[PDB]
Amino acid sequence: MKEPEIITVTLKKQNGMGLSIVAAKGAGQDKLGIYVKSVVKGGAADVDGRLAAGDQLLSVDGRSLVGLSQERAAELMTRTSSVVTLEVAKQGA
Amino acid sequence: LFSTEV
Repeated sequence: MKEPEIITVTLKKQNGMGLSIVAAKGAGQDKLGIYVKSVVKGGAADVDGRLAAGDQLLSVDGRSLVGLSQERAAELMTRTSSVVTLEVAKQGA
Repeated sequence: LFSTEV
């Protein structure tokens, strides 16, 4: 632990995102983080090249999705407008 | 702890 690198990318949905995410919990955590598991080819994030597998999500489309289920998290993420603001963190063990 | 696709 030494303060990760969180950043939000502003991209437009051409025809979907095409990626994978997994919910993980721990101690002293009353919420759930939408981590990244993989990225589908030809996706808005894959083609542009911003996020990668093994990352952590915080905010999507300017929405504080801190403490939601994967279903509500992923669903809301894909359920965004033309503009998308995904805030991913830089880390790894 | 599942893996969905958005």
